[PDB]
Amino acid sequence: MYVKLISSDGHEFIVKREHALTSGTIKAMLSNEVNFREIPSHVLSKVCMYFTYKVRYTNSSTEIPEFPIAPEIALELLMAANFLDC
Amino acid sequence: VLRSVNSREPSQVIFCNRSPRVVLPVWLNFDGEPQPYPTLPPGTGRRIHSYRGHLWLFRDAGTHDGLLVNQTELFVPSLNVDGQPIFANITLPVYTLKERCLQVVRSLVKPENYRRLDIVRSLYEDLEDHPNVQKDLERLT
Amino acid sequence: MDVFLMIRRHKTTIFTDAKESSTVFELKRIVEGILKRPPDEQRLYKDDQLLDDGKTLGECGFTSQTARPQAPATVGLAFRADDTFEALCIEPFSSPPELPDVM
Ligand SMILES: CC(=O)N[C@H](C(=O)N1C[C@H](O)C[C@H]1C(=O)NCc1ccc(-c2scnc2C)cc1)C(C)(C)C
Repeated sequence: MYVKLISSDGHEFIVKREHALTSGTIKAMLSNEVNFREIPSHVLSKVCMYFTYKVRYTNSSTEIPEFPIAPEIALELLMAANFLDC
Repeated sequence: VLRSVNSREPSQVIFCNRSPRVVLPVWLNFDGEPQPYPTLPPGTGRRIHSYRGHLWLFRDAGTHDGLLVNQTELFVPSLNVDGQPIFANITLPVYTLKERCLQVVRSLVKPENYRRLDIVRSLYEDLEDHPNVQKDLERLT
Repeated sequence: MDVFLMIRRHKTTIFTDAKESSTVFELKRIVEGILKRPPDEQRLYKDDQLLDDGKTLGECGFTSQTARPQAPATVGLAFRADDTFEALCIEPFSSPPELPDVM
């Protein structure tokens, strides 16, 4: 079961519904495509990788790697994270 | 309230840093004051002498970001069974994406310039609200 | 062993995982479930290389330590419009702006 997250520049990211629901804001926008007028693809792609990361490593015994964020996207990703509450 | 108990009962412990951070161990003394101890580089360990009922937490030595120890915030040495030391596995938490973003921005922008950033006041306040051992100690209490 | 992937065509990107032991054709079934196009109307690629249905993802170089949750590996996808397959086309993501002076 999947949902579609669409960036400001029209990139369509298709992710597991349960991964998207990680975000309280997306849960709200779904209550199954969501458009993000302010989030470009180079940020939303990273947001999607975070879902996968969080779901994979939450309450896991195996050692946890650092979630990587390039300096050039950090400010925009901060803003999206704040909006999406995660 | 949160303080080590003065048990005087030895307990040997392995601090094992399974994080990519430089680790600052912090012992909470008998008055509840945080006492810093020597740091651990990434992937290193130290066999150390502590005591039963003592309280420890662990931070990024550079930024004071919170780390986990055996999957929780506080580590209390227990009785050594059959002479074996207690293992204290220090790891990264799964940070929220917001907290991770704040870490990276904090690492790139001097505090003098957080206000120069083009973001909502509340994000400026989140940046300025640095990970803080005192706040955490109050919270934990 | 789980591998974490982005299956990408034009401006479509599918985040999913699969087993290292699973096949290229089985990944086409996954895409079929999501985009409603049968395996015979799909080509999957690793960079410019056309992947063969019978091969495992691991054989095609998608391994658990390179196709990671926080940095998934990319699989290209091309559709057959009727008689012949379009060329492989993946729209790049947008460019981040210049770092502000204070960064
Ligand atoms: C009886 C008692 O409670 N003693 C205390 C004590 O010995 N403590 C408090 C903690 O339980 C740890 C222990 C102590 O200070 N052990 C010596 C020690 C020295 C270095 C280190 C570390 S931490 C990272 N690297 C090293 C070498 C750990 C322990 C003091 C002397 C501080 C009042």
